[PDB]
Amino acid sequence: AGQNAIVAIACYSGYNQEDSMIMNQSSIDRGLFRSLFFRSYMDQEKRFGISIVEEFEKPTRATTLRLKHGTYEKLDEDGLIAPGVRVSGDDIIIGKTTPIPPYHTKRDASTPLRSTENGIVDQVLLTTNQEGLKFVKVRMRTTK
Amino acid sequence: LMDDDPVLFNRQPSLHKMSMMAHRVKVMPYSTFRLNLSVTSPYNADFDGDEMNLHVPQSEETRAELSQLCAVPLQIVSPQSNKPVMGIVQDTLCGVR
Amino acid sequence: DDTITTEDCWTVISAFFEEKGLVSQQLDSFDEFMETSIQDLVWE
Amino acid sequence: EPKVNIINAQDDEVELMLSDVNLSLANSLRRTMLAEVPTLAIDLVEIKMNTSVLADEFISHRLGLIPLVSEDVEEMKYSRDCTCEDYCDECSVVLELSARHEGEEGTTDVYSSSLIKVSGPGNLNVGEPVRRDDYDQGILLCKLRNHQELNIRCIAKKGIAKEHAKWSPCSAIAFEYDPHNKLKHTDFWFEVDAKKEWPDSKYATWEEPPKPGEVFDYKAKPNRFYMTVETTGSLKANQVFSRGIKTLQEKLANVLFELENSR
Amino acid sequence: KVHIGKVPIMLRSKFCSLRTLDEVDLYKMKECPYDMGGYFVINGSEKVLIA
Amino acid sequence: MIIPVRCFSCGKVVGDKWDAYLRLLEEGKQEGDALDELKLKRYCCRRMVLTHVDLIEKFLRYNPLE
Amino acid sequence: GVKYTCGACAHNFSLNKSDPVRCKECGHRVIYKARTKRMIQFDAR
Amino acid sequence: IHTVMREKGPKICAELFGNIQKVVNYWLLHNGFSIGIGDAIADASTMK
Amino acid sequence: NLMGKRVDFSARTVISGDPNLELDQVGVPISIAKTLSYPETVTQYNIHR
RNA sequence: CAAUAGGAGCUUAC
Ligand SMILES: [Mg+2]
Ligand SMILES: [Zn+2]
Ligand SMILES: [Zn+2]
Ligand SMILES: [Zn+2]
Repeated sequence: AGQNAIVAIACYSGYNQEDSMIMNQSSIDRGLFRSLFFRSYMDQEKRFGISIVEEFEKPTRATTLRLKHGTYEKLDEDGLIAPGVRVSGDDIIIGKTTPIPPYHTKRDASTPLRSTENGIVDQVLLTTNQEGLKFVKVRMRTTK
Repeated sequence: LMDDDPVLFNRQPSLHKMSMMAHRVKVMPYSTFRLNLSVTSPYNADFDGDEMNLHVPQSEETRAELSQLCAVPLQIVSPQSNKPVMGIVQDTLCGVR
Repeated sequence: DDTITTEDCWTVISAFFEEKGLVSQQLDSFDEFMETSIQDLVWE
Repeated sequence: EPKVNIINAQDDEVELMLSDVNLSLANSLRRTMLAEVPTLAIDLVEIKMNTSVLADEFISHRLGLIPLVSEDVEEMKYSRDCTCEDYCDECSVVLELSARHEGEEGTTDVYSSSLIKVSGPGNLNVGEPVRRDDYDQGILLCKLRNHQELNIRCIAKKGIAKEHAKWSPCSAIAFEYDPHNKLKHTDFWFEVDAKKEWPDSKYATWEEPPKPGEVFDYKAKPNRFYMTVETTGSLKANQVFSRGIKTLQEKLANVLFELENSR
Repeated sequence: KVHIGKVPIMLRSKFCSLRTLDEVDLYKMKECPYDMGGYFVINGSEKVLIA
Repeated sequence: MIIPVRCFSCGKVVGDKWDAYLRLLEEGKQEGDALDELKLKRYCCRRMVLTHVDLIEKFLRYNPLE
Repeated sequence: GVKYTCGACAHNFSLNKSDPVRCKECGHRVIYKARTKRMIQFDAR
Repeated sequence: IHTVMREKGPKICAELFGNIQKVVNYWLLHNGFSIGIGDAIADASTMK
Repeated sequence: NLMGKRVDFSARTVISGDPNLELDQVGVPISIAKTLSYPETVTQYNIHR
């Protein structure tokens, strides 16, 4: 969980004072202390009744309301983004709709990406939960 | 936010009036805040993880208040012990010796 | 017979860790629980 | 007045003594060879199918760090000064890598020799990944198991080491002068005696040690510089040295041009 | 045999299904051989009991 | 994970030497002598090869999911 | 429709949003989507 | 610092910090200053 | 909520040292400099800017 | 043109 860096102890330029520390940009460029980051988002469908359930689906503007301010143009027809796609902040990675109880009768419950993070989708998993409703896990990847 | 705007700059805990002082802005890349090294003593700060807060005055009265009462040059001498609180530190002292 | 050196001590310690590992207290507690504690709680 | 005395000269490294030049000149030459001599390196990677255990940007970083033959890179243009859209044939070199493991035992290693040059501004001798010998296997890139595949289209471009270390033609430029401290430019830390506790420079026998009767000289400047350039095979040592000199010359000519054409 | 409930299992214990299965089948079951166990899995989340 | 192409500190290419280093280690030669023959003379380059841990062997053991 | 893959038996297939989530060859319970078809660029830095 | 603050005002005293910092930092950059394991070692007679 | 409260127009990040800044200068990241703002009344001395 | 609450736990700098 570390790397053997070559360290000098010197008052070189004054940028390492009070527990600061100068690092070689070239060594960073060659891969020193470089790390991968994986974030996984989760979501599933709930059952609010008999025939009232949620659905993974790309929410069209006409039948849906209160759509997030991110872009939906990355979801496939199943409401899921595909692995291998570049994703920015505020982008939707799991589209989901919750029906409106008693056209234009649906609200969205989509999961956007965190407003700070960039990265690349790595592994979009799809299964069913304890109660047999559809279950999705999406692992993102990035490099820091 | 632009160069030379007065902003109130602050580290917790704010034990005395010189823990929160008004600084002039200089815009830079590389997402950390930059401080001249002689003001790290009144803040009791160092550069091993610390974070500090920045408050932007939203009117001219508060700009003038910051620049004429809270500015860093005005707090060099403290009333706590009628002596300076900012000095030469930590490599400039060794080098000047 | 000769004097036990530091390396002999590290050989002994390697034997200790080969047997027990680093989380043996958790595992042994839970094995004791499932072997005896549940039945004893049912028969309390 | 400047003089060069080569002490060792092979393809990858040259060891030479530089003399009758100012220290600023020698240090500027060292810096130029480390940072501003253009080379060729993969600057854009395109993944088609990567089912290996390694991640995409991991492999991209490794491919960018692969030395490529750059002998003719100076007759080439920077991709920011070409009228062309998405890479053309004259300001970029396109490489292909295709690898695949078939079978259910063993591991197939993917080496840099497997990179294949497809296009490039012929007949310029640029682009090929550098091999040490005829039988060299190159750099390790990835490893593959059953049914795992790697399909990559790399683009190579011209750049310098200021932007990123992968364009550096040099590894380490050893550099020293005045082995006997006649100029007193250093001041030796010691416990008992500074002469016993400090190892001799490898060029100590190249200069006369100071005599005990000698007094300090305040006219002497540094005049002889011993430096050992090493390369990564992308350029040859004489090529690195000569193009560092030429790059410095053209930087000074640029300054002169701006000065004269500022009147 | 009345079913009275489900007890969570400590991984790598005598009642875990990974206790057997020497390294090859551990690899086939997607389990890291360095993983030492000692924790529980509740709703897919690893939980450790602090003494 | 896998042997780095360059030395972090100076930039010498060490990515083509890991297999040779392992072959040198099989016939009994100790690490310093193997690093000497591969002509790694600076201790930065030497610690590049001497401290590498090859984890790709462990990562490759989990069956490809495609 | 869109290509999926088993997690246990590595079978490739494609489901069309109305059959349940299952593998043909084995019948396993967990599936992963397939990699996209678009082309992805990296900076090699 | 106290003298310059009292005689010249806060602005000149503030600029004094910068002047001294810059001069001394340049000199130390081209002089150098380090510390090593040998700086904590006393000779044999002092150890006795 | 009365003796102390959360306020708009504030920022926070790690601090670093800079020997080349003046005593009353603070270096502000570009992203924060663009996220935070100051309202400047338009007048006949600053309209071009 | 609209992004819940309450708790517990682990941490950061003094
Ligand atoms: Mg601190
Ligand atoms: Zn072009
Ligand atoms: Zn090295
Ligand atoms: Zn299957």
